[PDB]
Amino acid sequence: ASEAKQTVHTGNTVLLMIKGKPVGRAQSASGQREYGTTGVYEIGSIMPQEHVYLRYEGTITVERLRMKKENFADLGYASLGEEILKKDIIDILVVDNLTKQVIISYHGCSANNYNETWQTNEIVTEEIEFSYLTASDKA
Amino acid sequence: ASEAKQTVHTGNTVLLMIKGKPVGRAQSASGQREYGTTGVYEIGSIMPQEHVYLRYEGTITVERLRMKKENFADLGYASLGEEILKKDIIDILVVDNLTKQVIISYHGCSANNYNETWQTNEIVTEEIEFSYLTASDKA
Amino acid sequence: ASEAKQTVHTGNTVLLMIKGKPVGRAQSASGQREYGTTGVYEIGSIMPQEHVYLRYEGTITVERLRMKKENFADLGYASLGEEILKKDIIDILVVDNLTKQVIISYHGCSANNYNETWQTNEIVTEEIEFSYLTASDKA
Amino acid sequence: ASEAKQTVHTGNTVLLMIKGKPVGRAQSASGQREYGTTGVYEIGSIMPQEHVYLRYEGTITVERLRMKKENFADLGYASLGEEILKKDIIDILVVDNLTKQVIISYHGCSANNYNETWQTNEIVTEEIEFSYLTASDKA
Amino acid sequence: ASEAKQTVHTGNTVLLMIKGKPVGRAQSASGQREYGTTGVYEIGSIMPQEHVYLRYEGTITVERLRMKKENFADLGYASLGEEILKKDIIDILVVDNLTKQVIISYHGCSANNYNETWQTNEIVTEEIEFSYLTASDKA
Amino acid sequence: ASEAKQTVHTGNTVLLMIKGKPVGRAQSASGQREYGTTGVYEIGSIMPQEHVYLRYEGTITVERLRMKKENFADLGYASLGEEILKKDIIDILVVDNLTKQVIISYHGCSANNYNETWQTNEIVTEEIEFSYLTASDKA
Amino acid sequence: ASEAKQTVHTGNTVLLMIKGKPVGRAQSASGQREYGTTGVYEIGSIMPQEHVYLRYEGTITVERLRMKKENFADLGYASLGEEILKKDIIDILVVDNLTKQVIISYHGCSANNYNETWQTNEIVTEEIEFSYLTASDKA
Amino acid sequence: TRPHASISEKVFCLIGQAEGGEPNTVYELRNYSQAKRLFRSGELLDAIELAWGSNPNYTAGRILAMRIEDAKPASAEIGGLKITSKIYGNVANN
Amino acid sequence: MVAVALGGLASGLEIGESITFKPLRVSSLDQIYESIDLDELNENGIISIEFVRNRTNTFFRIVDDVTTFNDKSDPVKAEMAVGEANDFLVSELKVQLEDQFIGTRTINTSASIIKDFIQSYLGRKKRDNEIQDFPAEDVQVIVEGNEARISMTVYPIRSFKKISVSLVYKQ
Repeated sequence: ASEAKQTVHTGNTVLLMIKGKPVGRAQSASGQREYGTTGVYEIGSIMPQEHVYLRYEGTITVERLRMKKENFADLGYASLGEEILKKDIIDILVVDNLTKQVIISYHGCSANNYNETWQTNEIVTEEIEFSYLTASDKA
Repeated sequence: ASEAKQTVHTGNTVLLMIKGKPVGRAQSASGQREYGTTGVYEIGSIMPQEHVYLRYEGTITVERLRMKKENFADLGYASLGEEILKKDIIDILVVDNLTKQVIISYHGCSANNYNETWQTNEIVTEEIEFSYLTASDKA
Repeated sequence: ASEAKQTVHTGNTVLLMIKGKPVGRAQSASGQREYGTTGVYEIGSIMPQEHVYLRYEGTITVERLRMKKENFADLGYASLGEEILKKDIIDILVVDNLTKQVIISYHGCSANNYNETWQTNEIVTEEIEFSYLTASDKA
Repeated sequence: ASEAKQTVHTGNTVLLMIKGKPVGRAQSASGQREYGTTGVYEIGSIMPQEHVYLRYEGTITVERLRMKKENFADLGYASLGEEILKKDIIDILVVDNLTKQVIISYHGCSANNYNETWQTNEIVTEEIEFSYLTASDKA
Repeated sequence: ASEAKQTVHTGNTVLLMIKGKPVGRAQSASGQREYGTTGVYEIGSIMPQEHVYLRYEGTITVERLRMKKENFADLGYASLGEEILKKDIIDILVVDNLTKQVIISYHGCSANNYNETWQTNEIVTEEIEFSYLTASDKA
Repeated sequence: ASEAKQTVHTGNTVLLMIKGKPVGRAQSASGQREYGTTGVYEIGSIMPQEHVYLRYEGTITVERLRMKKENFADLGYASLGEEILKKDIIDILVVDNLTKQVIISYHGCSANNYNETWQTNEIVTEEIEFSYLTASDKA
Repeated sequence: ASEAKQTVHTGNTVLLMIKGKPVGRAQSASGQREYGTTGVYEIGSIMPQEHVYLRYEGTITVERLRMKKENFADLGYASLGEEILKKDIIDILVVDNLTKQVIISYHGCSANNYNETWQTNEIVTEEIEFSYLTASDKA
Repeated sequence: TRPHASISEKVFCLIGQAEGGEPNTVYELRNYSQAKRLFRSGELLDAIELAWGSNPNYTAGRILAMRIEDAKPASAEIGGLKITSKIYGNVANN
Repeated sequence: MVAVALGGLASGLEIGESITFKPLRVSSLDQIYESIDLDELNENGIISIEFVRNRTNTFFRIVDDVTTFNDKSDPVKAEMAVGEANDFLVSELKVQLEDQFIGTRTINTSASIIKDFIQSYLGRKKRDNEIQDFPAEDVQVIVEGNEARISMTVYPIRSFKKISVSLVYKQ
């Protein structure tokens, strides 16, 4: 029940941090990976003999409500036009809210798309999908 | 709660402006972008070494209820038939309603499609999807 | 509120007319267009330099309840079998109900498909999708 | 106090007439309508800009005690089984008892349901709910 | 006790006025509103961070006994059939009986439904539910 | 309202007939067509110059509940296995129930697929999709 | 029996205060909360393993008789039309009448709806339902 | 041709030896075109543009400035007129 | 006849839309006047036309809609479009007041009701964008006998007229 004693992580007890700054009013954070698992077959056997990991591919999508100040365009993590060419590699962390302990880290994220939506009588929302080099967890 | 003090943008407090004129009774404005993020691989390493931004692509979709006067065909921003060949590049802005301050701007939009729908016992609706050169935000 | 003073078009106050005859008990009329907007790129620049309108393509779909008399097959606008080869180009108009004023016109429609549905305890419905040369609005 | 001088209509001084015949021993007559009032909103404004009347819908319910003769099934206005397919559109009037002056008229009623109830030591009752095209009042 | 000195409004001391005319023998007037209060949440916090007013919606219901003359259909404020299309926006006021001072005003009401009931040995009653643009109070 | 006077066809008043026999307890009958409308373009003009009807293609789907006797397999219109090779071309008609008057006819249908479904606590259903040479209507 | 010695709170001995001002002639004050208690299940066990508090939601409803002066619209806590956009967050307290000691406090209430009712020969009543950030009690 | 086209909350103060404009009066500044119009020369003109040119990203808001000098305007009495310069300082003699 | 053409153009514009900078479609103008001369004419309230040869095109545009009335302090008198909007708005308000109140139903149509009717009318006109804004709280009505004396404020649509650019070359 209590935060210290619950056995399952929840969105309430997890912070999303970027460049050492917590992302305020993020809504979701989905992590996708693919190892390129290819099976090896032969003539003379129906089954796959073994599976080989050919290539690593990773994606993270962050959804966020458009903050008045400090949205991704103003805060400088997303960018528009040729400004992409000047934005260095960025690292995003997922941290426990209680102990500020890293749950996972996405080493070196870089954007794929930056999506925005204004709509009648609804909160403005934003979405970025990053590709990243590698993920890892420590401690 | 109040307009000046809320920390999140909403459709209530944002105006959609085109050619210096506010678009009356627009319903939604979706912004889509793609940086063409390609990963670089090698022989001798599973992971991507780096990501390169190959090409910039942008889209904006504006949905609007068919105004009696001054719809996009009559107002002169959309066009029908060969009239497309004569409509110059147009710029659309998204502005704060309160301070008339630019939130983002879509430099040089140009139409992809112009969609209309009449239906029984329902309000007539319109949709335009523009391609645009670049987006940016100032101040 | 009143018909003369409402600022938005609605299905109640719009007539659908074909060959000078109003289409009785039509249910919807969707207009689709594509300008073939292609962007121009280069070596030496990420962004699109300009957008060119390559080709114009248009479609209109009309949905209608199967009238006892004067359905599209009997009324002579749709056709079945080899009769397509003998049906000349037809023009469809969308007109204001009040002033009989043209809202838009679809110059020279020609059919793509003619779809019908009978179903248990439901009204019979019909659908035609036309290709057309050009659209325009006047007055 | 007197019938000629009272300022409010009452069930005592109103007759319910169908097809020119007064309905004997009717108990209630409820009239329901809906104009489909939809409000129009925008991005950039909290309030509704205007209300549009999308569709007209009407209902009348008549409750009646089961007359020995000339109930709705015998009198021929209600019907059972396939007989519905042969009952033409019927018009019901609400008339002043004194001057035989039309209060309102329900042009072209048609039945939705025909409900009956027998119960121990109670009067048998009947109920019909009609849909109708339009209502109006004259003189 | 006296009208001038009682601290609470009552139905005895309040008039209901429409188009400058007092509504005779009205029985009730209910005002309903909704601000569309939506709460803003995040990952990393259980509570709502703030509440935003998305959309304004208002309703007023007026119940009235069917006057012999000058009921809503005859008096011209309600309407039947296609006559709705021709009834302009109407304003209703709630006024103090003593000083003829506006308590509240419902700017620009428009009808949703018009309900009637005849019943045995009972007074005929009427009910209209209006949507309205905005409400306000002055002086 | 009545069958003779309603202006719209319905599933209640339409029979589905095959080989002169009415299909008992059919549920739906969908007719699909395509004229292969191709547009003609040029160098020197954005718009399509004309549309040509290249090829006629037609489909009809009939859905039916599995009759105990006289289902399509037993009745001999559908077939299983090599029996397809021996089933001659079949003609299906859609007829008015009242006057036994042909609404449309599908000259020479031939099956594409024969689909069946048994399910827990549900009625068994069948579906056939025919290709046909041509459709037409008479009288 | 006496106020100082009774062991149970009552409406007689509790004041309702808003912005430091006691609300005169309030009738009821209902407090509603929901912790979003979700149970955690598994494959391999029928029972819930634990319950997690996902989201906090709170509501307070205040019912009040329409004061002649200083009703919620005039007193400035409720508001009508666009005035909602300008009313800052408000705090409501529930206090002991005797010692002026806070029983509970509703930090930062904001309105959901503002309801009014005029009725024949009855006292006028008002109702507001607020959402609020958090509640707490001290001393 | 009268209608035509032609071609931070932390407010910051500066005070010192400006060499232009009337002294002993506070001026509220927004752009250095306004500064050159009034503060022709001296350390204040450098200080204003330094405050607004202080950092590539950050800048000072509206600036409050006063010339602290005992300057007075050049003037002449000739003909039937007394002639006074609007400029304050030694330069007014020119 | 140039004034004829200007009247034909102005009658074709939207109500309240200015002839300012609109094309005239005159062929050639027997023009003496340059920029300072145009200033002298326009400051005197005399409408002037300027020939403009664009980079690749020619057109004649009229600089302003200033009326012959000299004093610029009141744009209702000095400017024609403001006056036109004032005339149409006033006529509509007159008619609506006639229908609502000079039907003479009762003297009991107290001042607060008239204030409410005014505020609803100005709210509608703001919704139509026929007026920029009005004070919601600063309308007052005094009624005595059969007479009501009314005072109100309205903010007219504020037009935007002048720009100056200081282009600087560097590097």
